[PDB]
Amino acid sequence: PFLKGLVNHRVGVKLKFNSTEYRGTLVSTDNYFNLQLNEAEEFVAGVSHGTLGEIFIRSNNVLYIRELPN
Amino acid sequence: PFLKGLVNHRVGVKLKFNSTEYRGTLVSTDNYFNLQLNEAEEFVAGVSHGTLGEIFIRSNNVLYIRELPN
Amino acid sequence: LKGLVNHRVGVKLKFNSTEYRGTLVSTDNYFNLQLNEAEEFVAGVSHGTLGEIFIRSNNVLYIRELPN
Amino acid sequence: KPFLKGLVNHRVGVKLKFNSTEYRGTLVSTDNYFNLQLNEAEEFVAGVSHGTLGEIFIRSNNVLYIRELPN
Amino acid sequence: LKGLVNHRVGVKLKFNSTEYRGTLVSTDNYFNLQLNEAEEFVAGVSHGTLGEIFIRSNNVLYIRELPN
Amino acid sequence: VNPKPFLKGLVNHRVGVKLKFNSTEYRGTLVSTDNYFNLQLNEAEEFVAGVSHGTLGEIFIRSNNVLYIRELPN
Amino acid sequence: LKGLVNHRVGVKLKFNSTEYRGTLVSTDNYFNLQLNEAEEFVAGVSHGTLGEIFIRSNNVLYIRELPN
Repeated sequence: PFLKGLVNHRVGVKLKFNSTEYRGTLVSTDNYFNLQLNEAEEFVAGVSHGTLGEIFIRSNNVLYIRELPN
Repeated sequence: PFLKGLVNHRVGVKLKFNSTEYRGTLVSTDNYFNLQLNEAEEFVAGVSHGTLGEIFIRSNNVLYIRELPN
Repeated sequence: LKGLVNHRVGVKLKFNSTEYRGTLVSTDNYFNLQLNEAEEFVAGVSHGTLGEIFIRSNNVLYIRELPN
Repeated sequence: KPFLKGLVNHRVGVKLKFNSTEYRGTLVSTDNYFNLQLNEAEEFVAGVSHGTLGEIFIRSNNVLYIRELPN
Repeated sequence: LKGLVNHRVGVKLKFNSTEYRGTLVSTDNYFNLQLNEAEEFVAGVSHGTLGEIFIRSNNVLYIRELPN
Repeated sequence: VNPKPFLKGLVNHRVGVKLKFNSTEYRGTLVSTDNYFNLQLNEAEEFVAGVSHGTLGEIFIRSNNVLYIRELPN
Repeated sequence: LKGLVNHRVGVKLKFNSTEYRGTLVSTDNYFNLQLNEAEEFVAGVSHGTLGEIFIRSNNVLYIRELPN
């Protein structure tokens, strides 16, 4: 259970392009890396550009995912 | 599935190359992320650029999908 | 997607404000599609009539139903 | 199950994503993959002939679309 | 590849001379890997420490083992 | 019993493998292949603008980068 | 591809005109390869020695055996 380990945890989704990162609670996923983020907050350069709701992010745009410091 | 949850909801599909977002009622979908929108309205930088009928969007172009709130 | 066959549609190419309009003869899950009486549209101006075309998904952004 | 099959032995135009290049020829064979064989191939750039290539085998990816060339 | 599990490796992305270093926790044929105590390196300068990161193959150029 | 190599005929023939980017062509003998368009070229000569840029031995090419393959001469 | 295992090969990337030279330890049917004693060559010049590297298929242009 590689990716499932992060469910119900607060993570940072970083994209390949720009320095953009979505931070939120990782609702659901799938091997495909397609993921579901709740209470997602958009971060640019480490600055908040708002809160998006529940977003479904597609794998292809993802560089990597991290667990947000408790 | 993953996106079956949003069916019949008003959602925003955000593309990966421009500040464009298509808004509408997600009629149907599939794992491949390929979605059909109803009452689609194109949004550029947050500005309506008019209305397309029923559109079918190809996953590949999709950055993420959120649920529209009002 | 089959809900549009023999309907007048527009196939929007991702890369440049180019959209092919015609009737959607046939398709398949793959988003590869066959268009009839294709008309290529640049920034919404016609650039002539292509015959029947068989287009490749990958180049497609979206497909919409052309009116009335 | 074959897709385009209906153009085999037809005079068609294979247009590429980048460069207004068009490879015109007859189609030997094609498979669901859109990878296709072309006979008596003539490269076209902007509507101009830039020569003739033998028989070519094209890779789907670089293909925007295919059309039937007017009899 | 599983030869590197519990190994200090370095992940080099395709774009931009950015390498992620840390211990290779787990992986799979898909090249999608987990990295523990990752440290972002840019042009071979530490840009910080990411906690545990899960990387997507497609961004990866190559992986190497960090020297003893 | 259902699928086979659609490029079978060119094996051991003098071909030209053209890439998507540049105007680089790799000419050689088509050693082997596979539906995947992944091919083994023997006596591979790098061509740029129809100009030789030396010779590469046996090369193993990847389909992705390949625009099209053609048959070189009699 | 297996015909190169334990051979000295040079791997060519699509983007920089820079090649990875080394012993081809392993490879699977995905074009991903493990290279031992990798040396990185830029426009024909050596820019250093990487240890063991596992290279991802997508980045590769082509593979050749070496006149050593």
